[PDB]
Amino acid sequence: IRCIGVSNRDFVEGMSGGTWVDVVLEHGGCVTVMAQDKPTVDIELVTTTVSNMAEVRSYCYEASISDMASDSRCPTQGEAYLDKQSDTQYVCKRTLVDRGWGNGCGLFGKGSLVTCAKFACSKKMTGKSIQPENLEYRIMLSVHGSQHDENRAKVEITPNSPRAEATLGGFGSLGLDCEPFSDLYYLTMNNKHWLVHKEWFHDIPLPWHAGADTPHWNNKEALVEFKDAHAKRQTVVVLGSQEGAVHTALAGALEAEMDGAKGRLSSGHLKCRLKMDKLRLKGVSYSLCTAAFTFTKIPAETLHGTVTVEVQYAGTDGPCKVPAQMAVDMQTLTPVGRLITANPVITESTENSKMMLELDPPFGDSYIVIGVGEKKITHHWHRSGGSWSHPQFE
Amino acid sequence: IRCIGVSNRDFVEGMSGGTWVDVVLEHGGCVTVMAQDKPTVDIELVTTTVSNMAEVRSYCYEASISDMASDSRCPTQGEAYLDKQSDTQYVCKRTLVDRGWGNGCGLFGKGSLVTCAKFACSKKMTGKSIQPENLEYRIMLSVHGSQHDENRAKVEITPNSPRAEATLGGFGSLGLDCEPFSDLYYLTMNNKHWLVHKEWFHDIPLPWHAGADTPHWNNKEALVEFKDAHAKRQTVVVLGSQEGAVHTALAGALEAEMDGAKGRLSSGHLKCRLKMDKLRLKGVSYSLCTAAFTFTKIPAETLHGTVTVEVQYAGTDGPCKVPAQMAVDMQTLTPVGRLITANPVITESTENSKMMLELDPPFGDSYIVIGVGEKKITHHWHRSGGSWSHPQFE
Amino acid sequence: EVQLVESGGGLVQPGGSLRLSCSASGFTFSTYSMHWVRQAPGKGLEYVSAITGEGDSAFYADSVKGRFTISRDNSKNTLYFEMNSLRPEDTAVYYCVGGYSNFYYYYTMDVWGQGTTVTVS
Amino acid sequence: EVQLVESGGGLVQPGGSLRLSCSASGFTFSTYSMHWVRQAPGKGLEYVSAITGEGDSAFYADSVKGRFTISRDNSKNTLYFEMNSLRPEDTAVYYCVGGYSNFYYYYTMDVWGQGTTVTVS
Amino acid sequence: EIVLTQSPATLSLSPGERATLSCRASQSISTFLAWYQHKPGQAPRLLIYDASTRATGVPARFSGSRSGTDFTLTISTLEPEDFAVYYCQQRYNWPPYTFGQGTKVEIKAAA
Amino acid sequence: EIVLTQSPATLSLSPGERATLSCRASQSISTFLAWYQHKPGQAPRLLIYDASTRATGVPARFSGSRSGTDFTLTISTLEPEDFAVYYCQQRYNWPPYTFGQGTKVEIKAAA
Repeated sequence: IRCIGVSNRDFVEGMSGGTWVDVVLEHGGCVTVMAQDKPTVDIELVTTTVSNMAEVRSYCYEASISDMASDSRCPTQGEAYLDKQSDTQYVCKRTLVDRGWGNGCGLFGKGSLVTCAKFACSKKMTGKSIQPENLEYRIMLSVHGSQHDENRAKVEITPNSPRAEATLGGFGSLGLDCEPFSDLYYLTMNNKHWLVHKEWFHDIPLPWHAGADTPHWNNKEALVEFKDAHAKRQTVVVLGSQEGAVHTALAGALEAEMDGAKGRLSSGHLKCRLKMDKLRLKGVSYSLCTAAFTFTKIPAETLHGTVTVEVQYAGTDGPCKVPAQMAVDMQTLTPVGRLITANPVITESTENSKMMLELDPPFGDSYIVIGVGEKKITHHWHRSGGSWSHPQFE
Repeated sequence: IRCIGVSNRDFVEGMSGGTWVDVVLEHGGCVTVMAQDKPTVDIELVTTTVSNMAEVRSYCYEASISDMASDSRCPTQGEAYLDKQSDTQYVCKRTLVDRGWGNGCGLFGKGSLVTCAKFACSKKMTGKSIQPENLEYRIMLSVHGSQHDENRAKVEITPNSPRAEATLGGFGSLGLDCEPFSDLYYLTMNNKHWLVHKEWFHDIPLPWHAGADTPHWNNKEALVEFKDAHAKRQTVVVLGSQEGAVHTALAGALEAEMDGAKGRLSSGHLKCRLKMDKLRLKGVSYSLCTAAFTFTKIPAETLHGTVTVEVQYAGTDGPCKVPAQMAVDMQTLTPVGRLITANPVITESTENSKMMLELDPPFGDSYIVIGVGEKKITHHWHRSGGSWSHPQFE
Repeated sequence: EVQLVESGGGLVQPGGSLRLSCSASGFTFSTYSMHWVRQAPGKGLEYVSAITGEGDSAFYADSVKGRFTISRDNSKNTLYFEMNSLRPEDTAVYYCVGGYSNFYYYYTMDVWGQGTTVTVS
Repeated sequence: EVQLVESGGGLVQPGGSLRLSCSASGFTFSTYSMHWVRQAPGKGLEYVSAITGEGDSAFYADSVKGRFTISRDNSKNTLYFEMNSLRPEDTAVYYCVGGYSNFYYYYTMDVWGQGTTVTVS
Repeated sequence: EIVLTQSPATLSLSPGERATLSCRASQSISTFLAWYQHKPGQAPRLLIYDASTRATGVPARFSGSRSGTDFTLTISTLEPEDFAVYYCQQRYNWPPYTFGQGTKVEIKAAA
Repeated sequence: EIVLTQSPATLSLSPGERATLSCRASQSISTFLAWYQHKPGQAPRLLIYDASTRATGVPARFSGSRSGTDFTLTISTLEPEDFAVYYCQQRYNWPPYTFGQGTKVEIKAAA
């Protein structure tokens, strides 16, 4: 069954005669919803996907230079010029260099000097805008502990369809009213994805290119180092890969995954309202399971203090009510604690069918009691309704 | 001639009858040494090279992972084990994961989990120890303004040979006594070299390998990210290239060059002592240049306020003394200022030979006077001995 | 229908190499852990290798450890088995097994390939 | 003795490619700026290209700009001239010129190669 | 290293008879045990998982049972299509998910 | 763009005679002017640099002179080996280090 093994598991109880139940859905989390005379339901958020995202800005984190050229003038002959100064693909810088008789000038003193290089981007990171209108939440709704699908439903929630109705066979129907970023971008850097704040992403000190789309880079000087060697010559060297520095600057930032055109979100929470009104209990008109039950394995405690029990039923008596409870004294068999797998029913009309049960035992000593009469099975339990009523067989 | 065009140029004056002159030699710098009745000498530090350096430590700045494996145990079954835990090539991490009926365990709760990956270094930076005993300084010594080598000497200074003697032909000999790091390393990262402090280099948060040379890396965890995804699984991803982050962390650090086995230093200074004792003036026994001088181009001011003059001498009269000075009044021709190209002599016995002169003019108005009598050449000069004496020709 | 169609089997020399393929259809490939099971002539079934759905973790039995390599391409919906340094003991019918998994290599229900024969002489 | 031995010349078609080489000996190659000078039949000498000693900066005359590429390998002591999109106007004897330089492309004294003939028909 | 021991090696029976196949685990593996049917020229087919859960399309005559580390597969009434080799497979915790040596269910010869 | 204009186009002289070759720069280039000798089947040979400095092994009969933007190469007494094409080359500031069109110094025909 669902939720039993989950560490991040929530237990929500709906009021008697109530219609709505408030639920908060986390990634890798389960919510077990219980209600008086209603079946216990499991609600889990499977996936959160953002699709059709528009590119807002690209940043160069690894670059390469080529086609280097230089120009210089004599001390009073004005500023140095290169055709590459007008080319957007070229990164250029103007300085002053020592000129004189020894290097082709009639005068001594500082002369203008320009250096140019063709900038090429080797690797880039992209930032995409998250549209709240293109979000897709995939929720799983299950009847907690129904026999082995009819009793489970996969629903898709979107701003276009924030209201969904799930049919759970003989357990009726369940309604979901949910509320599916205003300052977040979707960052992609070499198959690694992140959710970053608009302000931080805008201030990145790397060569950039805004919008869609050879290309033309702005602030190419961020990955290109222009050095002045003792006022004798100007050198140009590319800085190298910044992905590691960007990674460290992304300390504590939210991660993400890919699906080709859709981006899977690994974090966030979804607030919902559950319409319990149409949920119904299965087997209110059934007879009680008369044959013997046997434990297929020893009962085990979950991470939340509850007890999971697997039983095999020897009977062939169609769909019947499973007698299951906990008692502190074996004489009067007064019910203690409660059943999470509320009002359990066997659906199989064939022998030795299996059933999974979940009980919420009281604190201290108690017994797990499955079945009725002499053929009933017991197991002592130590910690730290939902049970079908029946006549006295003892 | 040397030093005239150099911006970082020093002028040092030696006392009359003096033996030693203290000099500090910088990279891309010139020192013009002047002394009474001695030839003017140019001293320049050409190269500083450190050879035969022993490797002290290698740091991985870009890595790659492969051969990923995992192992897990059930809640009470103890710690997870992999053979890769004992392998030095493998980076491993132990954690706790949710275990239960749904994933192969009889009990629910946290179970031990280990994850391993084969670490491979793609790119590395090396740190080498600078031995003071393996330093080599190459110094250039020139006679400042001698005619067009005999009057120049290339000397090599090492801790093995910190004393050197340079022969300058007819200008005698010159002695050099110099003093050729205790907390510095030679860093190499993808053809780029640096001089870094021992303390900083030792604290680098990257996978390392000490000494010579499967290889075996320590602190592989610095480039490998082990993530825990909602206590359900452990992921392993390599961080990527750190060269950019290392580059930025090397803010203000000294740079360097290569020669295959030798490392060129672009910074530092060399303190020396010059033995002026054996230096002699050329042409004290020569006659005066009787023929006419002509300016080959207009005199030019250097970056240090001095004046450079190029003259052509029409005479065929062998080696003679060049009449050159500055005067404020053309009548008495009393010498003002001084000559940097002290006691100039023509060596060529062939006509129209060329000579370069350097004068230190007084402040304000003065005249450059080359030659004697009616055939002498003049040029007016405005700013902001070393002259051969001769009889009156005026 | 859920299917696993394998290939790559053939006759090889001792110390030789071979690559097995296993094409998948009728299900989301990434949600299934993939395994290799072999049967030598006259012997029983032997579990030899496994890979997680994302292909980020691999398992090898001591019998094939070091020589054989398991891999997968989720965009191509195919499972691979690179076999190097083949010994006469490696002669067997090799089956690819798949099962829906949400925890590493664990599965309950499964799907088997038709089987491909590898011969070492 | 200081020498420049060139090669790579030959007969080529219009729009074709050719690569000229110029091997250097008798001097430290990195201390010399290298230049290409050409002479078309019946015409004078034409300065077309230049490269600094370290090979970090290159110059091209408007006549060869875009089509021709100058490069050097200081470990191999050789100068190169990649000529693409050759026109009949490019038919000339090509000379490599070298001169000791301590400032970009400037030189006083020089050394010339024997010359290599490039023909475009 | 978990070892599964199947018994008997060969079970010679007539159609209509009950086939009881055993599998003993070398250590406690809870209920993480599966049963396979293997016919010649065909791949193995999963019959039972979680020691007693019948797989999709597996007929009612096939049943799995367990007592501690001892596992049993019962074929209540053998049909002609049931004569094959049967394997047990352990799926406890982490791989290797080892198999038993197999039990051959063969047609009984006449007297 | 610096332009060098050489004159005359052809100089027809006898051996022993004085050859005066001219080169005018389109703008002031100080003394950054070189002179070359070019014989057939040979590469050009540098004669003079810095307008008046004779290169290594260049004989005394070759001399360079200058008056503003006007440059002169004088071959005081022509020797048989001096009949060739002569070029001037400007080396002012930055490339292109352009050449003049050339002057052919040819042997004079008999009357």
